[PDB]
Amino acid sequence: AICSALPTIPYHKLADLRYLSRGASGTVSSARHADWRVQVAVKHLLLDSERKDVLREAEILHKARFSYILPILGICNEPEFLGIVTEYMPNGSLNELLHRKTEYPDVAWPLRFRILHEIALGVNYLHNMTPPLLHHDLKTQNILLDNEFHVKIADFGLGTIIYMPPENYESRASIKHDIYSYAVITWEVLSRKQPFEDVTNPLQIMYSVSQGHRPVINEESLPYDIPHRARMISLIESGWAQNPDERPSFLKCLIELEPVLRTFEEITFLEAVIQLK
Amino acid sequence: EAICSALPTIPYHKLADLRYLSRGASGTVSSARHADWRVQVAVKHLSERKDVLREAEILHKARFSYILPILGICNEPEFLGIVTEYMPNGSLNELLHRKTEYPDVAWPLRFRILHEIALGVNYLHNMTPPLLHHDLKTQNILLDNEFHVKIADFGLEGGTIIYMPPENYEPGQKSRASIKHDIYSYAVITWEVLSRKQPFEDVTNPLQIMYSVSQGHRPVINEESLPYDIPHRARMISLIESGWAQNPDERPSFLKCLIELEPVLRTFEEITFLEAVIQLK
Ligand SMILES: CC(C)(C)S(=O)(=O)c1ccc2nccc(Nc3[nH]nc4ccc(F)cc34)c2c1
Ligand SMILES: CC(C)(C)S(=O)(=O)c1ccc2nccc(Nc3[nH]nc4ccc(F)cc34)c2c1
Repeated sequence: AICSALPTIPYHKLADLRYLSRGASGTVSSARHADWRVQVAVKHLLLDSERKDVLREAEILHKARFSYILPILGICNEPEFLGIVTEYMPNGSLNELLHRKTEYPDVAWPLRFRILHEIALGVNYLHNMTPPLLHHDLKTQNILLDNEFHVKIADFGLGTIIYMPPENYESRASIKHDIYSYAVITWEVLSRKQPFEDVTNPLQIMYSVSQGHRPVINEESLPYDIPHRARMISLIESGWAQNPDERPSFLKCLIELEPVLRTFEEITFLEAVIQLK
Repeated sequence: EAICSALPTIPYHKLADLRYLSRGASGTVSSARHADWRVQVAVKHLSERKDVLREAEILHKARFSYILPILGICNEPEFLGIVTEYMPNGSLNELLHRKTEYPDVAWPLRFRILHEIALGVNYLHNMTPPLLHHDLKTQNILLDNEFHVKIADFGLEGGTIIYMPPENYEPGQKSRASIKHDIYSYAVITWEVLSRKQPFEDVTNPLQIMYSVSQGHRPVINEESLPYDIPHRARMISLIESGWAQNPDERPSFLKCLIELEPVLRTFEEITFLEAVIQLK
């Protein structure tokens, strides 16, 4: 019986508003809060219904507060400006980390596994809310990284189709969507390759997928020296199975990952991160 | 007008591996793991019922980057308790005073910690209505996996007196509403952080301390406790001295302290923070 209101932030309290990116849900800018003295992120798109969406997103971030979910700091709601304010993630997205190879030549295994564990922890948290909250748009672009490269998931429960399960083409009630996305992401994290790299059309991907084809698993995509290779391959293969019923819950997924994570000393995570600086 | 988040209720039986950590004024604290969420957690437990409920409500309302995150509440016939994220690195107190376990504590880490305590307390003060700590000490500044600060036990056997401003020695409606209590505590903490020494180490009589403190005395700001090599020494000593001023109206706000601290922090390269943590492992 304990409630908490989301702070309202006066637009005039946000200084140095610089453009970061624009996307389907709005434009994201970095700023600083004049009173709290911290860097923040601001998201802004006004139609009669376009308002109910921004407010629903903010309500979602506020209810889904957890260690691996992007923390919301407050709603900026005035007659002039309408925006969401959250912590600022200084390390970008998992997509950048995996694919900017000149900037990041080495991403050590312990850090890759910690990221995979945290993405699962975050999604598992969502699924355990009452009522259950489904992500449905999980991708490397919205898995964000904080100052120590810990995961904060964003843009859930509200572009690219490589993370979308086949049954989702021709559904909104499916609890086996997220795990599908997760299998692809896992493949992507362990290989640092773009899923279906030889495809010149999104439709060609969607076609292959509907026919049961998946990102390639072989020695070139996943070298034999990858720690716990066999176990990860099983997890990936069951996660993206054509038949949703054969896909594991996140509970099962976490239970499989726990013994893998225990094999890594806490200092190896710190060393992996400092290597990136 | 506003959007509302309900604090989750956590069944006690959902907590596995419950182990004892410590017994504090407000209750027993234990570590555990949540069976469904698969994360480690801390659990605080003991009609002295609406006291637990109030602490929970406060933690829930004061959610912020430098405040201990609450995950849910345990409210059952048998058991009452609060559940929060587990802090793997203890308290600031153990960091400063366990010199064997922690031979070095690099300046950049010390300054980030000071900067974070300030951001935390400042945030409380800026809520509406302003929320005041009044028992800020090194024992309840908690440290996360990468030594970032999370402040606990605000707005709520007796403890230490060294962080208490003289005027509060005999409490009333005047001092319980004082918006200059926390800054005094912060000043002492700032001194304790920069020196790794117990304030009033010489005096081993807590009551004697209270007299000395009432007379104007503060911890020893000499060369012996605060070496000349301390980064931005002059600027820090100035911050401390004005923070623990015998007169409440001569004490600065936290927003004021932050604005001075900002330039100091910018002088340390990011890499040094990570280097400080690896050295502590
Ligand atoms: C993604 C990128 C790395 C290309 S970015 O440079 O655009 C970037 C960087 C840093 C961020 N830090 C925090 C939050 C970001 N975005 C958001 N996703 N969902 C949001 C909902 C509300 C909100 F206020 C911000 C939201 C960030 C975006
Ligand atoms: C202090 C120590 C380092 C000697 S400890 O070993 O007791 C310790 C270790 C780790 C912790 N992690 C988190 C929170 C702790 N304590 C708490 N303060 N306020 C709380 C309110 C609710 C709650 F659930 C826990 C709370 C911790 C305490």
